[PDB]
Amino acid sequence: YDYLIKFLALGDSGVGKTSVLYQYTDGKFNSKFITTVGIDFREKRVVYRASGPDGATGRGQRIHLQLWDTAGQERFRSLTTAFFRDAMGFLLLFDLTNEQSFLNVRNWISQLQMHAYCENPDIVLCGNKSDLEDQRVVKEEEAIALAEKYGIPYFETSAANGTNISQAIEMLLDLIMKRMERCV
Amino acid sequence: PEQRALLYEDALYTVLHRLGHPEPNHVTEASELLRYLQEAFHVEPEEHQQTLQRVRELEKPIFCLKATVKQAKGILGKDVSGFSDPYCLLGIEQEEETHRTQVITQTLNPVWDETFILEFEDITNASFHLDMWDLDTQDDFLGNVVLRLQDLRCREDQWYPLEPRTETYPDRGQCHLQFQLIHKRRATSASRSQPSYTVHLHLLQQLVSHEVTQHEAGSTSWDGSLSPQAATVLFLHATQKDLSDFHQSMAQWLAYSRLYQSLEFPSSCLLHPITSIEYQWIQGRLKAEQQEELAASFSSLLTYGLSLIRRFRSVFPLSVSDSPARLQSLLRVLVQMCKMKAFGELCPNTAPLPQLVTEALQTGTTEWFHLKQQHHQPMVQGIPEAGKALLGLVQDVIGDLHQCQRTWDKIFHNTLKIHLFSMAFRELQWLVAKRVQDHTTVVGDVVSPEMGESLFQLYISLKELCQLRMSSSERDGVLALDNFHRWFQPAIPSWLQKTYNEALARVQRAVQMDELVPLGELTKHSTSAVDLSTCFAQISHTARQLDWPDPEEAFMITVKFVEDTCRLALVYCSLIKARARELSSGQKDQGQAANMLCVVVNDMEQLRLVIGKLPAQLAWEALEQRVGAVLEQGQLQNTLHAQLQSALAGLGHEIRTGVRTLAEQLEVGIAKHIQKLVGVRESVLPEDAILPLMKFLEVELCYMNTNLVQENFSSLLTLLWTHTLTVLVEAAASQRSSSLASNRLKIALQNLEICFHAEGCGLPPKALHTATFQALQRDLELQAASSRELIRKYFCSRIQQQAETTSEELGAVTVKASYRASEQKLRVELLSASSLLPLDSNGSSDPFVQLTLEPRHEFPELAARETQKHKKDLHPLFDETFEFLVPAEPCRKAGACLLLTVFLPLREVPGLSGSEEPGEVPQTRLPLTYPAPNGDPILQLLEGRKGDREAQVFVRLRRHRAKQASQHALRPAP
Ligand SMILES: Nc1nc2c(ncn2[C@@H]2O[C@H](COP(=O)(O)OP(=O)(O)NP(=O)(O)O)[C@@H](O)[C@H]2O)c(=O)[nH]1
Repeated sequence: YDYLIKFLALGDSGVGKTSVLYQYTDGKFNSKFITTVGIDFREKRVVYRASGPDGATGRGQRIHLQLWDTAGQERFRSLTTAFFRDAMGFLLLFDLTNEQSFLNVRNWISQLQMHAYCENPDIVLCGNKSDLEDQRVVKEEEAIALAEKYGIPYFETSAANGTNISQAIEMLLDLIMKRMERCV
Repeated sequence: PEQRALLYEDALYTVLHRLGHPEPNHVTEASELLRYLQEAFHVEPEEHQQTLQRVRELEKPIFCLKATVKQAKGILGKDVSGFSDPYCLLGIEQEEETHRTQVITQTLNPVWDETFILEFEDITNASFHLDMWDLDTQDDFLGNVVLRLQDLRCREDQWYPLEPRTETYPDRGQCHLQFQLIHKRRATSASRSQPSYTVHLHLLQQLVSHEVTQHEAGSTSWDGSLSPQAATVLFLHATQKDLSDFHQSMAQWLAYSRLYQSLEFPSSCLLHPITSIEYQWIQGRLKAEQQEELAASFSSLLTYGLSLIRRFRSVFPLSVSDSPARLQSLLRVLVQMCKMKAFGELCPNTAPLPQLVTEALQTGTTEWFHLKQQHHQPMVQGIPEAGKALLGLVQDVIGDLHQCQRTWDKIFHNTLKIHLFSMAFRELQWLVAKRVQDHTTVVGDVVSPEMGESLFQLYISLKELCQLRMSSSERDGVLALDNFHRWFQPAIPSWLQKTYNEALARVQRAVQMDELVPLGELTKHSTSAVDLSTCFAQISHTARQLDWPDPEEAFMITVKFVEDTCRLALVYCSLIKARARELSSGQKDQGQAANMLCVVVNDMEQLRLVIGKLPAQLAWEALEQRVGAVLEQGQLQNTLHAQLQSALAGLGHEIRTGVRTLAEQLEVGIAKHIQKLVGVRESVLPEDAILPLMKFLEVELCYMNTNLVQENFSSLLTLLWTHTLTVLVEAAASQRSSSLASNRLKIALQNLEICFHAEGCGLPPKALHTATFQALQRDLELQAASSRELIRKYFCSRIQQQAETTSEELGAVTVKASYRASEQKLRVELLSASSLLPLDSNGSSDPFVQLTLEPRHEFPELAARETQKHKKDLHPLFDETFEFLVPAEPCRKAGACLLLTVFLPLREVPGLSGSEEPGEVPQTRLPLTYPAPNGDPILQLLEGRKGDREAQVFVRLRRHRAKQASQHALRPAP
């Protein structure tokens, strides 16, 4: 490869970061998943250099992505802060189905800025399960308000159909590229 | 006080009245005892003379004899038979001085055991007088006992014989007696103002105190029972007041016990009196006074000893080299004290010895922990000071439990069956848990790196403390230090950082302090590689030292350490690449840069070995047996094995690029040597053109094997072999039409195969082949090297195809062939040709046979035989016999055939294929494979050689016959 990036898909429990990394690594999706015990470790050999040289498809630079599916249970939150030490980019995933995941986003960022690798953490906030419209209790306006207050980019991806997860992760990888071209 | 004077005076009044010659255990000399008593009392001789003057003026006590007379036996029978009851007449001559004991009938002797005093004045001038008179129920006389009193002392029980008064009866019998001598009511104020027993106790206390202070300057190893003259001066004022040994024994015990509570003497000297209360307590009785004093002294010695074994870390520490012995002696006088009837008199203490000993041990352990905590600097507020205080405290408790496990455990268990270590460890894990738990509570969830290191040292010390549990019979149910690892959970992300910040420290300095030179000439790496081994072993040692018993978190830390080791691998790779760049900016030598790249890739290979050892170092096999329960399938291989494999692949990059750089250089050399080898003239032998390429490959790869590990050298060999096979394949086509350089390339492939095989700098490519190798060697062996060899190969392939041909449409000629090994003549009988085709386009067959031996250059001097011509015959009859003069040496060679121009085997002919000479000639029928316009690739390589004419004649006639046979070829129906 040419770069090695350590994403951490980190969030609460029931949010489903495992399904997001499953639908980014391949197309397979599971109806029901058990809670993640310990942390997982996904791998992806993309060639993007931030994202494809034609805009979304082509040969850029070989990016080996580690995609750590950290636990959302509180029993594996304290020790998991050791993995934040060199964690370029963080995938804050919440669910539009429940609002507690929405209010915990600010607490999650507050925990992340004290454990960031570089001078400022990289965040893309993804409001997953955006296709299931029957239980959506989170409005777009509040989400974009929290995005603009904290300066973080936002997406409305979903894992049940696989839409927009790839674009969200691609532009987050792009953000990490802007930060490396900012750091030097 | 003043009693020290007055008691002193009493001593004189009891010691200058000492009368009688010396005993085996008592001495009679005033001057020595007086000077010893003055030395012990610290009294100057003028006061001694004043006291002697003051004791002369006191009136002398009237002396008397404690006449204890017992029964008499052994008297001869001259009286009436039976009823022998004599009476004794006690008297002393120099009521008033005589007495007659009443007689008892039906006895051999009266037994009454009473004693009456007999007042006398002088000892050396008076004789003992005692006579028997046996009244008869005549009053016959018996013997008497007469002895001088100078040999009469105290404690003189003996059997004395009665002296015969008349010679008519020789024996008078032997009577048991007990001789004492006591004083009357004496005149000293010292023994009469106070009771005699308490002044005896005080006087004996004075002698024991001055004995223990005069035997040594201090008192710790006084071994005797008493001084001899002190024992004598004790023995008087012990029997001269009508006193038995009973009050003397209790007085000895009281004085010794109160002295022990006053100043220390070794308590084995307490063992001699205590058993006396064991020996003499039941037969005697005490009044209401001094019995309570005996009980009070029992209780006071018990309390003093229990305050001693409560504080056994101070009064018996393991530094005076007899602490267990002195402690065991103290318990050995604590037992054999509760082991008599005399401990039934203790009202202050009824509860028994092991329970109260454990109570004192418990209180002493608690107080010792408290004083140790106050010792370990608690007066300064602050968290790191309390942390180092707790570290020192737990180290001291480890030391105390260690010395309680070896030494003090057995001496408490063998005597009174008390397990010191179990209770001590229970208490000192509770009192330490309640300190470390509160310390870690006020730590909070934020942990400083120095604070994390402090908690790490506390963690390993407490883990040692819990390790001591399993050597004490499984303390369970009182668990207060189990799960102590919970409180250190906030400190885990610091340690796994700090350990990493330790490890990343070492690998930062290791490349910094190393110039990457080969570590000697026996191994191939640098000090960075052995530093890797030590650093990764330190990481695994930290992981083992932690040993987290919780499963999922232990898996989580193991993944953390695996990513730390892989990240350190990538980091170290970047540092050695940067260090090689930094050195290459320093020097500009090609050889220095080459060997620098070499030592870098051996370091990478060593790191590959370390990473391969990581599943054994971090013990994933013992991990997956406990974290495979609640996890998912494939997760263990993904989180742990997959990043390790990616680290190995990232080592493969710049292992297979550092090797690839040298491989590119050497492949450029090999390719340019091959291209300059084909550029040499073709008029030179194929043995001197191989020399430069061969010596270059040999010397470069054979210097480079000593500079590289065998595994990386094996990879370099495989890459070089693949590249030189590719080069030789692409160079096998750029050759001239004569193709006589094909033998040069065959020699090249043979030597390149044999130079990759020579041991020491070549590794055998005999098990690992690739299709390019066999394809190239076969294609170029068929390319090499002369026209005749190609004709022979064509004839071999054509007869192999003819043997594979079974179709009868092309023509079947029936012949007989016999080779003779004794007549040299080949005999051929041609009979008939069957199932033929017309040799003319009109439809007329023309079977006429030229029986040639082919190839023509293989048979240069022979006249071929021919048969009669035939016209329009589908089954012509030849049936002719012909002889051929040819030796077996050209016939047995490959490619030799008998061709019938209208083949058949000539090396496999009957008579030469391993069989006998044919007496009867066999059949041999082969179908004719006509020349084809679609020729084999051999013909265009004959046609490259135009200098020779025979091969050109062969290929032109072959093309002519192929085009002529195509006109007579019958196309099959679809
Ligand atoms: N309909 C729908 N369901 C989704 C979507 N994303 C996730 N889910 C479902 O939500 C659950 C998510 O599971 P999971 O990834 O384990 O959630 P998590 O427990 O918060 N993450 P972790 O396993 O790391 O603890 C699964 O039932 C998944 O099917 C989505 O976009 N649409």
